[PDB]
Amino acid sequence: ANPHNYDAWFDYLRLVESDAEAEAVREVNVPPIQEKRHWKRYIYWINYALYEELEAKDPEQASLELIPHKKAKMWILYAQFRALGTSIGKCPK
Amino acid sequence: VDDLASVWCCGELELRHENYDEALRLLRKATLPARRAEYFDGSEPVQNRVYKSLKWSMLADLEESLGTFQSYDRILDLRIATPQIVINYAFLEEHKYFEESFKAYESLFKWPNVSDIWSTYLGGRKLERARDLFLDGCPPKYAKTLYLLYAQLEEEWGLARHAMAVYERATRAVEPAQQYDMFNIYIAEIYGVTHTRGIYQHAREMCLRFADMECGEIDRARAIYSTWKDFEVRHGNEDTIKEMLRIRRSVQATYFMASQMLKVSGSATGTVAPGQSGMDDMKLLEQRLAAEAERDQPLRAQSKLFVRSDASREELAELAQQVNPEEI
Amino acid sequence: LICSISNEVPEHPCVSPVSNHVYERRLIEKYIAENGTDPINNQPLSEEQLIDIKVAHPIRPKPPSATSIPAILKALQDEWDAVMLHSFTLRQQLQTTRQELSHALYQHDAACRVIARLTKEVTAAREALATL
Amino acid sequence: ELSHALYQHDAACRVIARLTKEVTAAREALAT
Amino acid sequence: EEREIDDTYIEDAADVDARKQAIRDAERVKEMKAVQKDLPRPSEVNLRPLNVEPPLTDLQKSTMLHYDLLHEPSGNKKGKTVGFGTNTYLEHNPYEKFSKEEL
Repeated sequence: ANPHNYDAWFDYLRLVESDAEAEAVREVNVPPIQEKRHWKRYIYWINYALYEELEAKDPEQASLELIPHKKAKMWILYAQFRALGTSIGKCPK
Repeated sequence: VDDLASVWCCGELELRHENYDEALRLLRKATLPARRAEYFDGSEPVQNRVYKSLKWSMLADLEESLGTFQSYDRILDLRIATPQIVINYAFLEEHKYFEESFKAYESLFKWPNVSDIWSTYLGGRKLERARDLFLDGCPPKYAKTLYLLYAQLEEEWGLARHAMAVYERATRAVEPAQQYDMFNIYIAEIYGVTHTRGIYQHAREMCLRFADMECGEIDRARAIYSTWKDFEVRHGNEDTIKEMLRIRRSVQATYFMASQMLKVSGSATGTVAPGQSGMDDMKLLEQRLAAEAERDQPLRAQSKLFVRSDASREELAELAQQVNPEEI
Repeated sequence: LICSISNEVPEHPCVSPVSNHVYERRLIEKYIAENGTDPINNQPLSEEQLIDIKVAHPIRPKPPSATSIPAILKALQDEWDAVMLHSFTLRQQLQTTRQELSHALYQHDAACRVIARLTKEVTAAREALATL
Repeated sequence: ELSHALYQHDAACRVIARLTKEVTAAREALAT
Repeated sequence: EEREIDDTYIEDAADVDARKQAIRDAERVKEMKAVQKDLPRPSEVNLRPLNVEPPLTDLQKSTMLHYDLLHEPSGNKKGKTVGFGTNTYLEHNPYEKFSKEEL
């Protein structure tokens, strides 16, 4: 409650708190904590949240969520030839 | 020494009276249970050998009066003893009036009551309840009496009176048999429903659920919803209500358990929401395994869905091998 | 027996003539001097409107007992009005028993025609098979 | 008298079960 | 490794068997409310279906001897479903006969 109670102000502050409470949830509603974590990361830095949210997504349906977050020409070419490809397109583009 | 002297007791009366004065002296040392208890058993024994001598019940009443003068549950064992020989004497009720004079004066005598009520049966109900004014085995036994007389509902009442006493520990020991029996009797919903409600404060959930399914069903499912074995059950009953819930159940299940979530997911997407289920199969396979690799390989092989996603899958599982090996 | 304002046993009962209720004179008098009203209904009432409790006049009464003719007549209403409900308990329960008997005798009359045909068919199958 | 009909109602549908068996035993013997 | 689950399942299975016996004991006896009479059964015969229900009444009640206790739920359900198939106009003929018996 104290971890979630830590206010989300701005983008990086809320994303920093997302790292805290997610680790707290992990170590100790598993789906709803992941969903509230998904909205915190998506509702943030927007450039750095592509590598932060997705890095704990494989650990955390999967194909659709990765394509929306990753969304470039070379990435589509790499896909046609599934989590590693979205990671390649997130860091580069 | 009084016993060896008793063995030595031709003036046995002299040794006995000397044992009495010895009681007068030893009493000072006692400032009591086994001392007073043996003192009473021996005094009454002296009146018992006196009884054999026709020398005795009155003096026995005198020594028992000394036991009254003693200054306690063991003393109640003494009262139980004077009452014991007093009933063995041939005046059963007369002694019971005395132990009753003591308790009315107010517990040790109750063990003698269990010694007495056990055969007093061969009406007895109030005789038994007198114990309740002052022992779960005794309780179940008595309820079994009324059951033998088939008072039925009266018997259930007894289990009401027991459980108000012993609290969530002994009460369970009563309550498991009480449930199995009362459900066996009437087999009206609201009364038994309430009875489980009172009851609830693990197996109880199972009896209760067993009741609900065959006398509202969803309500029961809510109750099971309200540990691995317990998860396994619910899933079974939900499957009994039809297939769709069971895939749903696992999602609840996730929060060795991964083997079970895999067990449900296997026929889930395997028979196939289905995309969310397959991606869930990936999320679970990645959740924590060579047989699982055979599973994903089977899912890939099933397509008449791509070597790339498959190699990526083995790559991810290899990454899991990396995170696993990295662990200390 | 009681005063409705205080709840005591009033030692000087005076009954009002707007809201019929027995008040204690000393209590109700102060209620009127506060404001000219009856405490219960809040209707206007003065001290002269209030009237002490009195012996009727010249006809002598006797206390309310079981002998008294009017108390005995209201008793016989209780007897019959209770016995009239006793008849409903047996009229309503008769309409369930005869309704269950009607459906029971119909299921008996619908079934016994099938017992008569099976006693025919099982004996006819024994008459047919044994001859062959 | 309604309760006497309920015993005969349930006693009759036990007697039909034995009569159906005697018909079932007959249909097997006719086939042979 | 089951523990207190076989005891719970045995209590659940023993609970199921009691639910089958009480319901299939008797329709009239289980719902709501006779002296033993072998002479009344002898006088009533002096026709076969009447004697069958008489022995059925003497068996359930247990100058009265008991014996019959082997005559199960599935055969009665198919017997009830078959007789229901054989059985506005039917509602009026039952209401008219009920008024005749009432008179």
